[PDB]
Amino acid sequence: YLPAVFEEVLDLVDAVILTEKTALHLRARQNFKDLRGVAHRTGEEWLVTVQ
Amino acid sequence: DTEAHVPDVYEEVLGVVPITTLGPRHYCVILDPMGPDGKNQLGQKRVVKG
Repeated sequence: YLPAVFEEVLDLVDAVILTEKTALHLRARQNFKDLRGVAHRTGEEWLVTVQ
Repeated sequence: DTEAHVPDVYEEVLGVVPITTLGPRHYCVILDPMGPDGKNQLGQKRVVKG
């Protein structure tokens, strides 16, 4: 990704590893819609799994 | 699958496991085995013999 004139490049975040053995427990920092299309509030803690 | 696998750039080699073989008079209790889904059924234990 060629950075634009304005994009200050930060660290390269890698995708966490999610096997059925594990689930990522994360807290949303602010309102948004995830990749799956679910509205999340500013601190609602949910789980993302292989499903 | 492959008798000589090259460690891919997308793979990190955790280790190599020797085959665990049960004799004609033997059994082992596998802690945390997968089911058909290929997902680790932890806590369970499956006795395997024969």
